[PDB]
Amino acid sequence: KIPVALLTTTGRKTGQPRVNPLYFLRDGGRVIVAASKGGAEKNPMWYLNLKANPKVQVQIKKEVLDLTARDATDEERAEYWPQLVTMYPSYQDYQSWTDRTIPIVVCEP
Ligand SMILES: C[C@H](OP(=O)(O)OC[C@@H](O)[C@@H](O)[C@@H](O)Cn1c2nc(=O)[nH]c(=O)c-2cc2ccc(O)cc21)C(=O)N[C@@H](CCC(=O)N[C@@H](CCC(=O)O)C(=O)O)C(=O)O
Repeated sequence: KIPVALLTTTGRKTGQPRVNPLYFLRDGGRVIVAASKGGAEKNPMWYLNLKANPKVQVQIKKEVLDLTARDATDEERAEYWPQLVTMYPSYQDYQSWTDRTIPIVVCEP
């Protein structure tokens, strides 16, 4: 239905690789994900991990991409958020129900 990307982050405490499935957009070499965690009030751990260890790896089907993750800028959110919402409308609910602003993470070559 919606394909997932596998995001590997380095544990910001343990240093161990952690892998999580996420929905994604691809734009010009970038992989974009949202740290929505089903509308939970706290950011997911993988987001905390990539804040401490920006080098991540993303696997989409066969491709294994070595990327550097960062938060979307305001202008990027305005471009990507509607695309994410179009793809998976629940994102908009999750954003409504959560106090924190749901991070949009841009992973770049
Ligand atoms: C529960 C925790 O996961 P998390 O990193 O908080 O991520 C929560 C969710 O985002 C994650 O489960 C997503 O995969 C859920 N999820 C999506 N989550 C999203 O946020 N966005 C999505 O688009 C998304 C899509 C999706 C599709 C299918 C599916 O099955 C799940 C999907 C986890 O895996 N904990 C591990 C590892 C935790 C970890 O990374 N530890 C760090 C320390 C972290 C710290 O305490 O600071 C370390 O090793 O050093 C553990 O405790 O054993």
